[PDB]
Amino acid sequence: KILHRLLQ
Amino acid sequence: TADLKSLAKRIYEAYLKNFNMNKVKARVILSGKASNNPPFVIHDMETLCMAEKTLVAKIQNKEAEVRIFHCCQCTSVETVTELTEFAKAIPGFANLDLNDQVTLLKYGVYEAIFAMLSSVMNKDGMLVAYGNGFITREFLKSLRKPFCDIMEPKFDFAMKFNALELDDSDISLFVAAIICCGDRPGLLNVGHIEKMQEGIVHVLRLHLQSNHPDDIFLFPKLLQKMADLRQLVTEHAQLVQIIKKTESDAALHPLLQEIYRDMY
Ligand SMILES: C[n+]1cc2c3c(ccc2c2ccc4cc5c(cc4c21)OCO5)OCO3
Repeated sequence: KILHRLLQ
Repeated sequence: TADLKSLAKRIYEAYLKNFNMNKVKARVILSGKASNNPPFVIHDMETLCMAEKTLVAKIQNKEAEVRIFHCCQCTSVETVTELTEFAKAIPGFANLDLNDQVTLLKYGVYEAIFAMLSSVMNKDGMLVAYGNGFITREFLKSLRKPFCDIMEPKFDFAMKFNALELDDSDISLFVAAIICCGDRPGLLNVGHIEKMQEGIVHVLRLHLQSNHPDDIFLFPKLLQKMADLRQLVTEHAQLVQIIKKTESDAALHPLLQEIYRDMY
């Protein structure tokens, strides 16, 4: 989820 | 186009745009022509304390090792962020599923970090704090275990990796190949990532022929370094576990927690 977020 | 000319160029430019450190800059700081005053040598606790005093000035009840360990983590979180932007600039990567993107980075980033670490390491030690510090190889070996065992494998790897005498263009394509790997566990759209990797490796082969005409066996040497990295990571993941379990004031950063979960 923090990794989802960086790919924003 | 699909043209490998524009693939190499776009990857080299995404590499220069997105990484604070690289080999050219590293070589310039280590010759002493980057600043009026060269990097601060950290070789004992005396100098480590001067260095922390001036470059951070907030953690003096927490043990030296625990603070150095905090710093390793801060640097990974930064480089993971640079790598995600770098990834996003690789032709084709933007067009992948979000879940495939997460996977490729989850397994990609530590291989990439150790590959790029090599650029800031010589036989004597490594640049830290955005090029402002030089922590000695020996000072790191002379920490209490298990912390003195982190970097030593990375120096071993980097010493041989650096002997290949690659430049930043060669390294840009090499990081791109690490990230776009079709056999990561969990990958959904394997066939499209395999085709993407086939292209990068291909332009990498072509790039090495023209850029390194002397070393005819350089391409197979680099493919082997990618296997070697995959195994440097597993051993490091294992060593970071020992530390999570057997060390109180060393709670891993939450981003690195996700990355290490279910890993190997
Ligand atoms: C732990 N760190 C992280 C850093 C960092 C930076 C830039 C500089 C630093 C830094 C500079 C001096 C330090 C000195 C220290 C230390 C840690 C640091 C330190 O622990 C003990 O003495 O960008 C991302 O993360």
